[PDB]
Amino acid sequence: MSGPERITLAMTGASGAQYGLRLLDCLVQEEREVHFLISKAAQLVMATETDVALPAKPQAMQAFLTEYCGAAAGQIRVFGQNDWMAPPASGSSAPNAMVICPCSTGTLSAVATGACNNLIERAADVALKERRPLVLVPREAPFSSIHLENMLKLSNLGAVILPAAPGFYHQPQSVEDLVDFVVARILNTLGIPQDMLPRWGEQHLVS
Amino acid sequence: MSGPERITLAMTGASGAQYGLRLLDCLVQEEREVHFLISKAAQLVMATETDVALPAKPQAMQAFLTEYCGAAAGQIRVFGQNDWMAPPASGSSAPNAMVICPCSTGTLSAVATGACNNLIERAADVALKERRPLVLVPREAPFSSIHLENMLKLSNLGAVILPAAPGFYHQPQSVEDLVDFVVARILNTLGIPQDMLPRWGEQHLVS
Amino acid sequence: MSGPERITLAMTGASGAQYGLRLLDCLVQEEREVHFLISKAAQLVMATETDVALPAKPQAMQAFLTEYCGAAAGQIRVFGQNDWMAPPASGSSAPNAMVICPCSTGTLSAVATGACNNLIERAADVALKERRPLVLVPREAPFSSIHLENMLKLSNLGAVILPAAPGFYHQPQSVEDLVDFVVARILNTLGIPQDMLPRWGEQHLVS
Amino acid sequence: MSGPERITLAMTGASGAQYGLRLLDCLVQEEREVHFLISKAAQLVMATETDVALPAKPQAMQAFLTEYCGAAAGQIRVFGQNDWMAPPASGSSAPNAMVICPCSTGTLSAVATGACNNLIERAADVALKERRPLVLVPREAPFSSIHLENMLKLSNLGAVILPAAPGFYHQPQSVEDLVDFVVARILNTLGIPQDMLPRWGEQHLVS
Amino acid sequence: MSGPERITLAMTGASGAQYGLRLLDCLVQEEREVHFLISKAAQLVMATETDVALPAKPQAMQAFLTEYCGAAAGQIRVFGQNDWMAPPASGSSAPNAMVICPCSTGTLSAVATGACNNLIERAADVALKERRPLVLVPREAPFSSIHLENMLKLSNLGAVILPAAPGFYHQPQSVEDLVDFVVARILNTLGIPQDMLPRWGEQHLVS
Amino acid sequence: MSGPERITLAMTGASGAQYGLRLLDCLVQEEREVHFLISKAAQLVMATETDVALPAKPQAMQAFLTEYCGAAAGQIRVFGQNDWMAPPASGSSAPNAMVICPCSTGTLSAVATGACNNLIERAADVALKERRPLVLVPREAPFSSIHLENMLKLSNLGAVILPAAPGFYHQPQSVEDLVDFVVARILNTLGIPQDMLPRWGEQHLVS
Amino acid sequence: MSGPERITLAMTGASGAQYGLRLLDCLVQEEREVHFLISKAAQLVMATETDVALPAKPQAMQAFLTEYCGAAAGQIRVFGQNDWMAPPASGSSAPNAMVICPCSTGTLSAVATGACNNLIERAADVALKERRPLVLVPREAPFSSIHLENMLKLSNLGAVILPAAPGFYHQPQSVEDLVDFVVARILNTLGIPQDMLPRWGEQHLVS
Amino acid sequence: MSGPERITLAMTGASGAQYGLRLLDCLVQEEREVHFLISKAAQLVMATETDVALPAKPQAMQAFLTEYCGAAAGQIRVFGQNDWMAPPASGSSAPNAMVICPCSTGTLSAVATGACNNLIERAADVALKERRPLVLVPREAPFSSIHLENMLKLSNLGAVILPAAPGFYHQPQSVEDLVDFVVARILNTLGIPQDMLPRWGEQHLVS
Ligand SMILES: Cc1cc2c3c(c1C)C(C)(C)CC=[N+]3c1c([nH]c(=O)[nH]c1=O)N2C[C@H](O)[C@H](O)[C@H](O)COP(=O)(O)O
Ligand SMILES: Cc1cc2c3c(c1C)C(C)(C)CC=[N+]3c1c([nH]c(=O)[nH]c1=O)N2C[C@H](O)[C@H](O)[C@H](O)COP(=O)(O)O
Ligand SMILES: Cc1cc2c3c(c1C)C(C)(C)CC=[N+]3c1c([nH]c(=O)[nH]c1=O)N2C[C@H](O)[C@H](O)[C@H](O)COP(=O)(O)O
Ligand SMILES: Cc1cc2c3c(c1C)C(C)(C)CC=[N+]3c1c([nH]c(=O)[nH]c1=O)N2C[C@H](O)[C@H](O)[C@H](O)COP(=O)(O)O
Ligand SMILES: Cc1cc2c3c(c1C)C(C)(C)CC=[N+]3c1c([nH]c(=O)[nH]c1=O)N2C[C@H](O)[C@H](O)[C@H](O)COP(=O)(O)O
Ligand SMILES: Cc1cc2c3c(c1C)C(C)(C)CC=[N+]3c1c([nH]c(=O)[nH]c1=O)N2C[C@H](O)[C@H](O)[C@H](O)COP(=O)(O)O
Ligand SMILES: Cc1cc2c3c(c1C)C(C)(C)CC=[N+]3c1c([nH]c(=O)[nH]c1=O)N2C[C@H](O)[C@H](O)[C@H](O)COP(=O)(O)O
Ligand SMILES: Cc1cc2c3c(c1C)C(C)(C)CC=[N+]3c1c([nH]c(=O)[nH]c1=O)N2C[C@H](O)[C@H](O)[C@H](O)COP(=O)(O)O
Repeated sequence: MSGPERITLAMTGASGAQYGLRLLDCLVQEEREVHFLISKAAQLVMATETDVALPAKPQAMQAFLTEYCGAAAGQIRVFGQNDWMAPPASGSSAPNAMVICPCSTGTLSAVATGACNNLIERAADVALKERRPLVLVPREAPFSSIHLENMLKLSNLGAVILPAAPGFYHQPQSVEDLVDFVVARILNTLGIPQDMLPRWGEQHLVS
Repeated sequence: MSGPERITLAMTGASGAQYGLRLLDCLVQEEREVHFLISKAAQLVMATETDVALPAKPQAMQAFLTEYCGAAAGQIRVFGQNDWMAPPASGSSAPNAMVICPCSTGTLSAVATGACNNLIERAADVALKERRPLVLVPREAPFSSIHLENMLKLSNLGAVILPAAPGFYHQPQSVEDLVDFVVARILNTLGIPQDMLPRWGEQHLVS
Repeated sequence: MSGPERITLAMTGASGAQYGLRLLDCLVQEEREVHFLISKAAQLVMATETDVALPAKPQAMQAFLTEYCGAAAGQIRVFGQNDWMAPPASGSSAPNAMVICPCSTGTLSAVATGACNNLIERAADVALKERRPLVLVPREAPFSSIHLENMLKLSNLGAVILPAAPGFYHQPQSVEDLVDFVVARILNTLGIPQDMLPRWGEQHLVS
Repeated sequence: MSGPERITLAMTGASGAQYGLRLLDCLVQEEREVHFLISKAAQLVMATETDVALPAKPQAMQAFLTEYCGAAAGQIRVFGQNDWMAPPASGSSAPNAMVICPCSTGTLSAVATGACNNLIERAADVALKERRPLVLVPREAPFSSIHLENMLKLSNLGAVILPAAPGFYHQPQSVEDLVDFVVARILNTLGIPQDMLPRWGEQHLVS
Repeated sequence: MSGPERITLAMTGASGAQYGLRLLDCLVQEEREVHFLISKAAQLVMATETDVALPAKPQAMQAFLTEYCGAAAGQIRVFGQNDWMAPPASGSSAPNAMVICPCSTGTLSAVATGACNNLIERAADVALKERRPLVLVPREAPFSSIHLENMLKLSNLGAVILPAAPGFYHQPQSVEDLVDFVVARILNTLGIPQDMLPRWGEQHLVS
Repeated sequence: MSGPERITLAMTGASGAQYGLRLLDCLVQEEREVHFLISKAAQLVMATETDVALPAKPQAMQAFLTEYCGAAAGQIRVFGQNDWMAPPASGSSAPNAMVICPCSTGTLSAVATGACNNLIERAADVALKERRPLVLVPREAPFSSIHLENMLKLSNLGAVILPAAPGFYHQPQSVEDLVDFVVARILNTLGIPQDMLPRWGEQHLVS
Repeated sequence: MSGPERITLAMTGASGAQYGLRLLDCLVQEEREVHFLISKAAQLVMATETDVALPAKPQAMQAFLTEYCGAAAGQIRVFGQNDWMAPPASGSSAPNAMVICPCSTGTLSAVATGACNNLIERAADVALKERRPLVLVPREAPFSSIHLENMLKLSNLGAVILPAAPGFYHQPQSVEDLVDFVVARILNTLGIPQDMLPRWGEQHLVS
Repeated sequence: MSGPERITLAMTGASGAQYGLRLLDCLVQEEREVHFLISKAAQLVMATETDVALPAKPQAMQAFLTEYCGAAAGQIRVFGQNDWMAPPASGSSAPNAMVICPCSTGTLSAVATGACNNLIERAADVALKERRPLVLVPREAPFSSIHLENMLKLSNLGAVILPAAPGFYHQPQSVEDLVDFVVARILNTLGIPQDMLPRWGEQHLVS
């Protein structure tokens, strides 16, 4: 397989719950192991803007998502926001790529300043210190200078700042096709196969 | 009327031609005068990703768009990329708000460094020096540190960096509803009435 | 009316509860709509240093303050610290000016770094990104370099840093007159009429 | 004795003459020697906002203040604004702590940039170069970014930026009690005994 | 006595609970008064990596530690994480030196940015603003650039960054001897007598 | 094999000779080729704080260490401090990972500023310019701001700053177990198998 | 006694050997213990510009200087440039103030960047990390921007930059009186009694 | 002639009046035209530390100095501190080199920030803007970070920062020989012949 075997997927409280669910689905279909993390604000967002009835506590959540995605047993592990015994909490853990999608402006700030106030924030802190991949998917508009300075600092340290800014150049016919654009971008960044977004110009030889 | 009477609307070569067309339509419906500017790369984008057959040269383009939008005569003025005699070229012009939507990473850079290589770039330069409103709508992903540093510098000087990052919290049913989200945000930033995106929490009194 | 119709007034855990109460009273007397926010530490401060018995929960608090100020029904809206459905949480809300008075060093930091950990902090973050007025009233002494760097960054972005530093040049006779000095300054900054602090030198024509 | 035997107390032209007079009184009561310096603008402030009739020239001023405070002969030395032969002008002088209270934004600037235009400004310059204590008590509101950058630079070099921002948590009953709060803070910073502001939590053992 | 009479000792959630316990023991043996603070994550660390059964709540914790160390009554005061009435919360408190040992990357960040979210973080903020001693003992590896920038900013402001990096040059025979090395370093920094680590080269006169 | 086939291991004059010896032993056991470099101060440290009688000159040193570690012939190459003909001196050499363990504050400085005064310093300079892995293991306490600024600059350029700060969370029973903690961290950073430090939380599925 | 009991006095290769000799003499007369360090370039300077025939090696040098100054036995300790076992090499040593007089531009640079290439440079590095006094006495003219940036960085960290720039305001009659001016300044900075330079304005009471 | 025909020589209020007088004498002996400027504080310094009885007003001062130096008529022009009609006030003047000797910390600051408060300060401002030579001769000790940052900024812009720091390597026998060292350095910097300080190593061919 190309790309990482294990991905820490954190969802935080920005608009765009559909991006996180769709990415979790694609990762499951590519037979990757997923350590799933979700913030209390992200649970509110998912309730407000989708019809997914996600259980509150980690054990019921893991059952639910395993079903929702057609996953194998043990494929999705769910960890709570203060579970410091979970792999993402420590750099001595086995190597994982991490994606925060969506990434709230609050979580962006926490990762930029090193706040480490919960498992999501600490797991990003660990990714940076161990130089493991870290992809942040913000959804906000306008971006203030506070937002931008946080993104610049993280990008300069090697995090990939991938905003939820879909392109329109693959004939999108629905909301799902825009969601897939961004998910494909994330998958390309991780080095994981995807077939939702073609390789640009791959058949063009000259002109 | 609340908001500016005249808006310079520049389209540049990022994905998202639909955002620029829809904004031009809303501005026409709110009876504003629009100075329309379009880059050569943006004409290619519009050809690639829409079915709008926009004429190449300014006089035919102005006729075309006046028709496309149901505009009054003289309501849309179109200026070419080297027309230094057009109002946006000089700070001695009458006051306009300016929006670059979509805003390519190339145009972002040119405005940040002050390159002024064509009328779009000079008009932004003039907006900044006269402290008139300037809203930039980038569409790119990932954003590199070069992109981010250009956005931060412009935001620190008072430009509004409004990425084409639609939210999902008003029950979007189509691509058009995501386009409208971003257009509504732009209109709110200019202070121009819109009824596509409700005012958040306006009916919530307590809890 | 001159000045904003709606003001988000946040109280946070610095000394100076009287400044926040007096400002809320003046805003009510000028017929403005107030979105009132209060932190858990600020509730402790108000208990420690005043005799106002403010109810704990938002609905009882709103009744209490409506009475305390002689307000009209609906004039004061109170929102809890995690009520992400309230208007100040989103930039899609209708435009409000925001004042944080008093502003703790913790809240100053959170706004400077973009932490957005509760509604007060997120509402400031939204004010900055939408370029709506934001006035911060710190009360601390000494100010360390951490405090000062947070204030400088926010002032450079356009926040008004208005410390609770009353002047003595209008013959103050009581603690209430010093409180009124600072409140008048805040009201002048918002553009809202006040008659507690005269206009300096308004009758002086020459010398 | 704890704290310095000699204090250079400079008064400059910000509101808050009462803070400077009260501090001079407390220092005299603690049997310290005071080198008293006062700017021409501060003399105007004292005339405008108090009823103290301070003589203009140094010899008469020294007599006046010696009386006003109940000081011993020689306890208060007064030096004029161009008296380069006075101890505070040179780093070869005996060690003194310096307090500028109130500290105008002009004097803040002069000390930050090293202007040394009069004895007050040079004495601060000497304090910094000899690493002797320097406490600045500004009274201004709002603080601009110019003010804040001057304060940050001085704080980073080890000056104590102590704004005239009294707290309300010791049951203040009058203007005099707010003045005493700030004076007590200054005295605590110098390490000089005071009994106006109790030691916080000194009797609290647990909870 | 040389060194401070009162030390605020805060334990936070990094590996190295033994360093904090041993320092508390040495401070008790040198007859100092200790204000003991402990974070919720540090309680988890102590449970995971030692056999000390520390009670959860402050009153039982104070009894426990008084016993564990052979302390006098009142010698160890324990304060909870939201006890804003305890001495370390305010700069008006009596002077204490503060040591955070171990110091988590989260607590490092909070002190660097001024977050003040709990008593530990506020007490450090107060130490810096009052220019009282502040010693931070991080335990992490690798240190990222976020960690390092937080440490540099605090060191530039006068905090002592003392990582839990024991030396091997005093013939260490056990884990306890490495723990004692770091504790001795902390005690030397505070100016408090210790006899675990000899004075280097004290008997060497020439060569 | 996972990880690099060749490692340049440099020892410099900080406390912690045991870390460098143990790492050299683990690298030999994993069948890697090691280019061993040692400074004159590090030879003094090893004499002072261990019982290893390391020969002075490179040929005798190579024989000695080959024996000490059970290495194959040619597995350990030793190069002197001015041997500019050795592979690590030039970027045209075959690719190696480099570890400086322990890393003195002097060697840290030299690498940060680019001094290149001996083979160790030049080999690090070459690692950075060719973007090959570079891991620095400092042992010092306190770290001054000079130390920290040197570490930050190198970390920002992609060096891994891994201080000799062992954790206590794998039940350490001896000095050797603390040494192994840090060595395991270094091996994890290089991507080389180790079984001294388990993978955190690897068996934890939920909670 | 006021001031430190032990002073590390380092001489380095700038013009002004007489300043270093005279300071060593005054320190001996004030009964302080001196750890004397001298660079190879400073030995050349002393040969070139004085008639002091200083022995080359430390044991003979210590005898020589003990005689030259009228010191007690053991009062002057001399350490060679690579004697890492001497007290100044380690922060675990007993506390000393350090003066580098004269301070070459090379030694200034080494201390600023943390090079630690010999005992003088390491002893300064240790002074900074332990926050012990460090006074640098450069003699160079012009100062380039490289010199100035090195001095600024060290001054910002708390080193005292005291150039060999004598004043003329105490009626100097000879070269010795100019040398004494600078030596007195150094002694004042250390807090050690001296009677060569009077206290400025000490008898001036008013004007 | 080598070097400039006209030199603006400004004296300001630092110790070292003898340097300025001696330079004026050497410039007269080399037949240069001198525009002489002197501050009010420098007149006080000259009264305090020399026996030169310099007349107060410019016309009498010019007569006096013409005599003191053996100058030709018109060779020394003296201009008062507010004489904006004198050549140094404007960049349209004929080209002159400027030397401020001695240069007070106040004048250093004024030139660094561009204050231009009197003819000396404006003449330096003009030198910098026209890129004419500007040499500043400070006399202060210690130099604070404020001093150093002012010197660094001016040196980075091309001013020569030449402190009054004489060397001892040309067998100085008196105060006059130290004064001549610095004057020779200034003359070398201007490119004007001098024979007080030999050319170093001019007769050394090898070793
Ligand atoms: C609950 C809530 C919070 C929104 C939010 C919404 C809700 C329902 C929406 C969907 C109705 C409107 C859009 N919101 C966004 C948002 N923050 C942000 O960066 N982008 C957003 O798009 N916020 C704020 C965000 O959740 C917070 O500031 C939380 O403190 C973040 O905490 P977290 O990082 O731990 O998830
Ligand atoms: C023509 C072309 C150019 C794209 C582009 C596309 C096409 C059709 C798409 C739609 C197929 C794929 C997306 N593209 C984007 C893009 N630049 C950018 O910032 N965001 C984009 O989304 N570029 C590049 C951009 O047009 C250039 O770098 C031009 O030089 C910009 O010139 P302009 O600012 O004057 O318009
Ligand atoms: C409860 C409490 C907290 C004080 C405080 C007091 C109390 C009663 C006083 C009145 C007795 C003494 C003064 N205090 C101030 C203070 N922080 C600050 O910036 N200025 C203050 O004047 N603090 C600290 C502050 O409340 C905190 O650090 C909280 O974490 C801030 O949380 P908040 O921003 O959410 O309100
Ligand atoms: C005379 C005068 C000047 C005030 C002033 C007042 C008066 C009476 C008051 C009391 C009526 C209103 C408040 N004022 C303040 C003030 N500057 C400042 O930083 N804070 C102030 O509170 N200023 C300005 C200040 O005095 C100047 O800018 C002087 O140039 C400062 O010179 P100084 O530093 O040498 O004293
Ligand atoms: C509970 C827990 C948290 C560890 C931790 C461990 C556990 C048991 C160990 C011992 C098993 C592994 C090492 N850990 C460290 C750590 N943070 C850190 O900076 N260094 C550490 O050595 N963390 C994270 C840290 O506790 C957090 O990010 C908390 O949010 C910090 O909160 P605090 O500052 O309020 O204590
Ligand atoms: C010889 C010697 C030098 C120690 C030292 C010791 C000795 C025996 C010890 C073990 C007794 C005490 C601790 N020391 C350390 C140290 N430098 C440092 O960064 N950390 C240290 O732990 N130093 C200083 C260091 O060796 C120097 O400054 C050398 O110039 C570094 O040269 P190098 O980088 O080429 O090895
Ligand atoms: C030997 C030598 C070196 C002089 C020197 C002289 C000699 C005799 C003089 C006395 C004839 C002329 C003046 N010199 C000075 C000088 N460096 C400097 O900063 N200021 C000086 O005044 N240098 C250079 C300085 O010694 C070096 O650059 C050494 O490398 C410094 O090494 P050190 O810091 O270890 O002493
Ligand atoms: C009058 C006076 C002022 C001294 C001074 C002296 C006197 C007699 C001495 C000779 C007795 C002691 C040394 N002093 C120096 C000094 N400033 C400085 O940078 N270096 C000095 O060496 N000062 C201060 C300096 O003159 C001022 O701060 C003036 O405001 C500077 O104004 P100027 O730049 O316009 O000359």
